[PDB]
Amino acid sequence: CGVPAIQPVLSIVNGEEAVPGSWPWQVSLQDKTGFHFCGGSLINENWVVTAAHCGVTTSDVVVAGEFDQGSSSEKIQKLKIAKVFKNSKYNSLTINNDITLLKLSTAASFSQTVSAVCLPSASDDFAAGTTCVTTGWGLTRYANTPDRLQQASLPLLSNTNCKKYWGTKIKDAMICAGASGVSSCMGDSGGPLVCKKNGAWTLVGIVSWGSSTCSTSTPGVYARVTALVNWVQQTLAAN
Amino acid sequence: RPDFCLEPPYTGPCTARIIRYFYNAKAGLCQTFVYGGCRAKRNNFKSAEDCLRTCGGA
Repeated sequence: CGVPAIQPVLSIVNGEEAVPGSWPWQVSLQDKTGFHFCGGSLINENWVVTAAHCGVTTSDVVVAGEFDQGSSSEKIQKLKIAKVFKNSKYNSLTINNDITLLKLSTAASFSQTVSAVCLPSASDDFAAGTTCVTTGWGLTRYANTPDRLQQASLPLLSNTNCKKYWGTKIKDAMICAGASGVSSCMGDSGGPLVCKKNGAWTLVGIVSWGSSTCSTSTPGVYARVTALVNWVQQTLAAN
Repeated sequence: RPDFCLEPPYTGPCTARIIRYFYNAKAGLCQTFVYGGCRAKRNNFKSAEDCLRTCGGA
């Protein structure tokens, strides 16, 4: 996990087009018509982690190995969802514990463009200032979504610095990043916020919420995976 | 009809891209809009039918 067969090249509003297939765990969650409503991350061949507010159901599909959503010829894997596991602690009012697991009906066939992201340990500590990356097909301007997968490098923010803007809206299962010239936007939710851990890309956050206008000078808020990974492991083990 | 039917559509702070319906009093019809996935206001419906049954004619 966490090691793309195709290395990404770095240097979402104000992000950049990603090297095709360089973020193999990135999936697109679509309805039966092919409409993209959220992103997600493969954690193994049978499970996808996304945001609880995406409201995924078994009628939706997981699309893996995609880069250009405007390309009908592009080879991808449309995977059906067997069961949805929304974290029972998801708070629809505060948006805390914004995570949901998707168990696929048929396993995904891993390859050069389809693989898993690593999960962190509940005790992992990713320092503020650490440069991480978020990816997705969300709006690039706050409009229709970009056809090609986008990426952006951004720093993790300390809770103290995040709260300087969002105050008490920042809860324990949330981690902030951004306010650095880039911003996740409509369509990016459920997608990954990854940082390297011993050289391997590890899921530190899940695109959750932020500025109502996707402002690039405001902190983006993500579901803090370290605070939710035990729930993830327990769910996989029991299913 | 409820006054919430006269409120403009509210996307919210979350970043999903979910299609929902809202009643547009100016046109007299329910139209689609992009909902972010959280903190929906009441003029937000999962189907045009639900929307028209609740806000039609406001």
